[PDB]
Amino acid sequence: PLMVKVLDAVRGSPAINVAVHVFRKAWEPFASGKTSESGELHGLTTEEEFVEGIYKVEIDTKSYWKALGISPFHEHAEVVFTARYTIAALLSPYSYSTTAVVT
Amino acid sequence: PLMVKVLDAVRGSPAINVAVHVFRKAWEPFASGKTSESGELHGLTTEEEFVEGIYKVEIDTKSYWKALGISPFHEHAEVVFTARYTIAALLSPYSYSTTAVVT
Amino acid sequence: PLMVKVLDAVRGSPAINVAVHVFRKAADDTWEPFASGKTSESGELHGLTTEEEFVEGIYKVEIDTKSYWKALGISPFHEHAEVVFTANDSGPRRYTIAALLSPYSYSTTAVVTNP
Amino acid sequence: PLMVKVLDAVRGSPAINVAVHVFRKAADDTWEPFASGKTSESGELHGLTTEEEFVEGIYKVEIDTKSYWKALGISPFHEHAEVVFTANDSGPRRYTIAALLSPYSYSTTAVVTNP
Ligand SMILES: O=C(O)c1ccccc1Nc1ccccc1
Ligand SMILES: O=C(O)c1ccccc1Nc1ccccc1
Ligand SMILES: [Ca+2]
Ligand SMILES: [Ca+2]
Ligand SMILES: [Ca+2]
Ligand SMILES: [Ca+2]
Repeated sequence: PLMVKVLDAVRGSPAINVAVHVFRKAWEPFASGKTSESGELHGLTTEEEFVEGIYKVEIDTKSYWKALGISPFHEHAEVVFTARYTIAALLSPYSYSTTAVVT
Repeated sequence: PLMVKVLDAVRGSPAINVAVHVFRKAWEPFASGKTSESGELHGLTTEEEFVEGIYKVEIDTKSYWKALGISPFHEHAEVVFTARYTIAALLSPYSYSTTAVVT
Repeated sequence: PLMVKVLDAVRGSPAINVAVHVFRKAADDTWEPFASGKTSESGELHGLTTEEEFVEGIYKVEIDTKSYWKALGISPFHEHAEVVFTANDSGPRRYTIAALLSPYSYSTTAVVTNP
Repeated sequence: PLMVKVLDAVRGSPAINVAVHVFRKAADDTWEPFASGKTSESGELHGLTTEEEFVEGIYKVEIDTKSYWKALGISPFHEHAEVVFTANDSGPRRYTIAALLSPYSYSTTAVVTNP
């Protein structure tokens, strides 16, 4: 029901091994994981657990850029939303964009 | 070797049935098709045909928004690039962003 | 030292009268209110802070996208933006935070200048 | 009537001294040169055209991202942006075309005002 994908706009590649945390407004931690070699993170939650509510997806972009040797602006990339969801984040050192696609 | 994906940032959905044309700088038409129900367009070209060069991917966003009843700003969304490539476009009535991911 | 600019990708306009709240991370890792305001007719919010108030730390800029969309009769997926960054760590800088809004997406960038 | 603004998402700065070419679609469906210039220290390009020269039609704004990246020692995937739109069809408007640049991506939006 929820998938996160992270792309790197500087190197033109998936953003691999990026930590992603999901919170639900009571911020109860709700789910988390690290992106795969495809930049995707599957298996966050289950239908039973993902109820309507306000969620935040916080992507640890700072650790990502720091491991590449690039100084980043933001602490994170994110989307706070009211609730299949795909959340995608496109990363640059001084910018991000985040979208949701609900199918 | 080349895939195009188109997303709609207003309705939060894949952009379905969108015409996509690819050109190669001699603009020789090179490939084209329409996005599927997933917003994706597979099968554009072949390894043998997709040689290094300058390519333009032009997405007919105007026809897309007009069929939805929304007045759009642009004639198209696009990326002109020097050359697996995935080109993704995120559409709004007055904006687009386009990225490439090369894996 | 801190300017916020907000654009509307649905209407092709500045995002006018959008509420913007800035917070600073406190010692106890809570967010303490720092400064707030509304965008002007040009989409810009000037005068949030001063050089004397703008210390180093972790700042959060929250843009109230929900109210903006709702008031325009648009469905926001987006509750609010939360733009979070370390400021002034290596000395005073000027920051412009820009945000481009759509109902299911936003883009944000920073312009950092050394004054 | 036509302004272009360009930002750099790699460096967190305006994109300065970027070449911008504007073309207008001719009757034979070729692109005819219309106006061109370079961005300033603020990333802005003012003075492209005048109200008397800016007629209705299909315009293409090409931003030379390749040269900008190369000169900064960055690999551009991006050869150039091609931002294409119908202007002035229902009467004269003022347009701001903004572009946010990264090596493998760009975002663009329009601000349209009725003067
Ligand atoms: O959504 C995807 O599957 C995707 C695949 C390749 C490149 C970008 C992608 N997403 C997207 C593109 C532009 C802005 C924000 C997100
Ligand atoms: O339009 C501006 O004046 C502006 C100023 C500073 C930073 C970004 C800007 N616009 C913009 C923001 C995100 C995506 C595309 C365009
Ligand atoms: Ca409900
Ligand atoms: Ca070669
Ligand atoms: Ca310090
Ligand atoms: Ca007309």
